Amino acid sequence: MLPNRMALSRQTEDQLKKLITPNIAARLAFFRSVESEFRYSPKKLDGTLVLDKITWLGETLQATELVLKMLYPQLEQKALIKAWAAHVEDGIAAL
Amino acid sequence: MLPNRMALSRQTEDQLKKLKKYKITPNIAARLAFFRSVESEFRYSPERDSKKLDGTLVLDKITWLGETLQATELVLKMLYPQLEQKALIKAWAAHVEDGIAALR
Amino acid sequence: MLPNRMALSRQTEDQLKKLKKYKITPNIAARLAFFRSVESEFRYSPDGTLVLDKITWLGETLQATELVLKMLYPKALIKAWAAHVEDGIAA
Amino acid sequence: LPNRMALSRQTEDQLKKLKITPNIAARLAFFRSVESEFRYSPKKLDGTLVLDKITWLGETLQATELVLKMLYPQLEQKALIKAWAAHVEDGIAALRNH
Repeated sequence: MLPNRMALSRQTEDQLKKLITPNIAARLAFFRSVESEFRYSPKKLDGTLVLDKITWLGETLQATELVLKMLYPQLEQKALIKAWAAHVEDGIAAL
Repeated sequence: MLPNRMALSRQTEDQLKKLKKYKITPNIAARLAFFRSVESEFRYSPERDSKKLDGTLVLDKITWLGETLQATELVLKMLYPQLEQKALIKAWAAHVEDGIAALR
Repeated sequence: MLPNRMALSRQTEDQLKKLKKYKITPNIAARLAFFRSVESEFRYSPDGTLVLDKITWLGETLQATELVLKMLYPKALIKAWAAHVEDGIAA
Repeated sequence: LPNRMALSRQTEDQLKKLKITPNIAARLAFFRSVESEFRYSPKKLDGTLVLDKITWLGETLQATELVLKMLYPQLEQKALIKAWAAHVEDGIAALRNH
């Protein structure tokens, strides 16, 4: 499970600036990054855009949490937000 | 998005108890049946497949599905994006019924 | 299970080509549109210039696209992919 | 992603100890394993039963290759058979021991 409300890093939103609504972009960048070889490695998510989990992910909610469960069965919820945001960051970088 | 406590129908939970070997327990039989039905061509029809879930065995979502939980809820979502929780258990129950039929 | 070479319709391709920014290539747009549609509630019910390899269209989304289509529609699959690309590019 | 594949002689012996049909059992065991915490780590596939990829996986084919790609995006087919076989082996072990 991911938290109810979440934000990305200030760099991730800066990368988005360089690159549509941000939440949709966060969905497409997430899946782009996951399908690559990039994986989360243990960070302060100080973005201005804080949104509801439902608002961020939409219908990709189930898929996102499932993939996070698959790729990182070790991580408990606390660092899942970290992994999600790292994939969005890597994903936007790929696009 | 599936409800926390859930049951199958009297017929289905009986069929589930009958699958004994490949040894086999009801909740596990249900997981094997759900996956087996999903990997078939069978798809739930809300009009002609929906039953009343009047089974004796009511359990937690976690208890029923175990490790298959996230994947079960994703499949039920992808195949049936129209249905809310109410008819979602019915969609799950239909695959369990179809699958257990297929497994014996 | 999808054919190695595939093309969309003239209209869908036109809509894809219009989606240029937020530096976008049509096939990338097709990956975005398929997923925007699939993530929605839209389901398929039964002459583009760009005929491309399955790998060119889908890339990393290849196996994901085919599993999704397999789950939703257990060929005429190309018509389903094109219809989802059609639905997604509009939104 | 090879067209033909086999398990190890050992894994086939485990299938025998589990007791319904080998290929479906392999699919159930695989997905049971892959939803757990077990992950493949580099075994020689000397099984008597060599079958088509289609025969083994059936409709689970696309899901199997998707999960394998996701969990091991570095590997080419050669070690992908090994990853699949490890997940099937682990799966049977999990099903045998609840």
